Amino acid sequence: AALRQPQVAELLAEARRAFREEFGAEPELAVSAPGRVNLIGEHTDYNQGLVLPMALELMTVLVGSPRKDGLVSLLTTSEGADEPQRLQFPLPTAQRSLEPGTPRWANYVKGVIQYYPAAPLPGFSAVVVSSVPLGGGLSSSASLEVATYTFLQQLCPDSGTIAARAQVCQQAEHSFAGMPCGIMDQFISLMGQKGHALLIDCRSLETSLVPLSDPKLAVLITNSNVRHSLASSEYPVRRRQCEEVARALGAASLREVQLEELEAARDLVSKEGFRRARHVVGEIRRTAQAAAALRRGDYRAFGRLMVESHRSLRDDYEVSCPELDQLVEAALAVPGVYGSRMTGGGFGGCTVTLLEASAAPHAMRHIQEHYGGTATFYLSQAADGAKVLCL
Amino acid sequence: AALRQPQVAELLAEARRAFREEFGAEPELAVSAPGRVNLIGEHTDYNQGLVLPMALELMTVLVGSPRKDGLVSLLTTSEGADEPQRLQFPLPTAQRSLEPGTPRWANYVKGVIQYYPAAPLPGFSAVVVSSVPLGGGLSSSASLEVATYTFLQQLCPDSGTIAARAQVCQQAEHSFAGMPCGIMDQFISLMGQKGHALLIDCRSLETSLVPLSDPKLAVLITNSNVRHSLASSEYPVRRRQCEEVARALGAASLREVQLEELEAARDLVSKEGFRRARHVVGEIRRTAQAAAALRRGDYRAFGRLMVESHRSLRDDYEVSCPELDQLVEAALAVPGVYGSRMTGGGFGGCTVTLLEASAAPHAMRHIQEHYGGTATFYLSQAADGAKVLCL
Ligand SMILES: O=C1CCCC2=C1[C@H](c1[nH]ncc1Cl)N=C(Nc1nc3ccccc3o1)N2
Ligand SMILES: O=C1CCCC2=C1[C@H](c1[nH]ncc1Cl)N=C(Nc1nc3ccccc3o1)N2
Ligand SMILES: OC[C@H]1O[C@H](O)[C@H](O)[C@@H](O)[C@H]1O
Ligand SMILES: OC[C@H]1O[C@H](O)[C@H](O)[C@@H](O)[C@H]1O
Ligand code: NA
Ligand code: NA
Repeated sequence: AALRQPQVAELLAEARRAFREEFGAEPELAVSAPGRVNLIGEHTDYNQGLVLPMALELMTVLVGSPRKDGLVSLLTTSEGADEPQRLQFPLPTAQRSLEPGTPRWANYVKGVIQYYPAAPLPGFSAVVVSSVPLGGGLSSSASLEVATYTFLQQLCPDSGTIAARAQVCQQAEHSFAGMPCGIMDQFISLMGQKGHALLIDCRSLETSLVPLSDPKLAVLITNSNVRHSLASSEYPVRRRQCEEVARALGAASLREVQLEELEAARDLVSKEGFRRARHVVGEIRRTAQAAAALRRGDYRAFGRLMVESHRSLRDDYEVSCPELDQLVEAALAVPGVYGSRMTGGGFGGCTVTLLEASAAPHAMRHIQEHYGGTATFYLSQAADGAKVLCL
Repeated sequence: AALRQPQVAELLAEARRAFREEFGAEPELAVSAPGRVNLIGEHTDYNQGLVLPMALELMTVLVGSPRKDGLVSLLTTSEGADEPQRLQFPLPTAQRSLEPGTPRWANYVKGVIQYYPAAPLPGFSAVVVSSVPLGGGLSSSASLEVATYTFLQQLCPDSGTIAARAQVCQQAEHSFAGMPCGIMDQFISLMGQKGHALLIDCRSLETSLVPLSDPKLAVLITNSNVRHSLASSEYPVRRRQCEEVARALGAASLREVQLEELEAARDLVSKEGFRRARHVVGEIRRTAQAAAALRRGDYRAFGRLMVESHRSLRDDYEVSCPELDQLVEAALAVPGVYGSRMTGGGFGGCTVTLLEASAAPHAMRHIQEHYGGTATFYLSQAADGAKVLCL
């Protein structure tokens, strides 16, 4: 049995109740921003690569009102979130910028306020609710950053592009959460359309909408319900390793390298740098091919490319873990499954599986029964991006 | 020189004021939908071809409220909307549907009601305001259709994708305006983003958002302020010729016919038929080449393709007119202009001109001086598509 995904009207109702209770009046404003699953194109976004994510119906909802006093007052019901559930801080000023602190969850909101490009931004009271499982690799943090950005636009309209908004949320993640992410998770939370995955070119920031609206195809998300500590620590190590191979080959990024130059340059780089760069160069090519394949309705070829994405992440990039590998092999053993692999950063989180709609009940019975741990499952249709909810 | 383009805040305040006066109270709901200019890819959309439009900062805004009485009550403030500018009608039933009638402007709204796919749709009171010049060839009608659709979604949510919404609006234009249009104008009004052109594959309905992020480059729109009576009568005639020469070549559409194949099948079709298909088949190739030139940043190559497109429309497709031709030749004579061409259906309306921002003032003086009639100008940037506006 797959996990009932609370609809937007439900998260919003919980967010109003906690707000009405907390601040003594109805919130004036509200927004939603989703999480995301990457179908293929892992560890390519900070390498100016290609990724193929879709937005989920798992989302973050902000409700709030402007204040007159220049303070920010937050409450989150998110029961994963670190204590306290409440936090207040002053707006940043010419005299004093905000700094990351405790609790961790509020760093995502502080960062987006700090880099919000439009002025004058008023103080606000807000409640944050989320159905995105925290640390589960479905971009909880990007959903919060983008929900915050969308809210701030209701207080104080911005004048730039949708990429610029993604880059603000990215800057918040870099400076306030110490996590040097690529643009994928912010971009998909912002640009997602119902019935479509997004081919994102992280060099040009061109995006292509790729239909998934075929009723006999299902995308299954399996949460391992594990997050090894490597998760936080090893991400910035892989990024600097890639940047060092590009610099050693005289390339602005690995986007500009192909496997043949890399083969030929292999004595300019560590054995390990070589293997990371070979994952990225291949995964860029796989994502381009997967996108054409999906557009063609060729799921088996999409499925092959997903499994080769997994192997490359497990062996060359080394960002899988026993739990993800076990979930992937288990899913591949099931008839009707085109392919399976880890999605997001790795070291835990979720696999994504493409399978026959009709094969999905058997798939969950098998994977759960064939998992050492306790899996969770989401049956996911491609959702819209961030939007305003008119209260 | 350039006509001022009201911002959404100012259109809302005008619409609220008209709504308060007309219906006795503040409206509850608001939406906006933009007009468009086609950069290249003219008369290809109904040939399952490629188009490269951008949304404009010219837009239509509906404000309104649900009713209990199953009546629709409309008022428009739009400059040359035909009389009456206010009317009331009951919602359609399965028993009886709406029909196109007087006035012409309300036909766009009636059509979208009739074909709106979700139920139950309540009655409503709405005011319609627009900065898109009625019949100026910037898709005033698509902006009204998409604004109406977006407004009905606030009364009664739909559950299809964005593409289906464009098709409902297309069907309203076919049945209620008698205009057998392609998908371009509805698609761009829905899916436009600030700082992006939209590459639409009208065969697959795949779309790519292509960034316009060179502030040295500008797009000048020149309204001829002329509409010949050919524009009504002659559009369905060109569409019919395209269909005949496709059947006559045993192809599903002219999208399936390569230029070199067409050029060697001169004897299968009428000389006229042949010239129509040569425009269409060539324009599909020019559109792909123009996208690649945008992505490369080659605005000189983009400009030359714009001029080939104009010549093709003028001589092969015969949908230009003396005023458009004078305005194009006038623009190309100005230093800093990469290219110029008629945009939209033809037989009047606007040219689009790609130029150095710094040259726009000289262009507007040279073009007006060298134009037999009275030119209007817009310097529009790529705008956002259809939105909800929270009152
Ligand atoms: O500490 C880390 C490192 C890994 C990434 C990470 C956090 C962290 C977190 N995980 N569990 C408890 C907490 Cl606090 N918050 C989020 N996302 C997050 N999305 C949220 C949405 C609403 C409210 C709180 C949220 O936190 N994401
Ligand atoms: O009669 C034709 C044939 C060509 C297409 C065409 C019309 C026609 C129109 N042109 N001039 C006066 C009027 Cl009434 N209305 C619109 N668009 C239109 N967009 C509108 C937006 C808001 C209000 C009225 C509108 O009408 N478009
Ligand atoms: O593809 C791996 C993925 O990992 C994390 O989720 C980052 O937030 C993204 O930017 C991306 O790098
Ligand atoms: O490209 C010419 C253009 O003409 C009209 O404006 C139609 O609305 C569009 O569908 C398209 O066919
Ligand atoms: Na188990
Ligand atoms: Na003149």
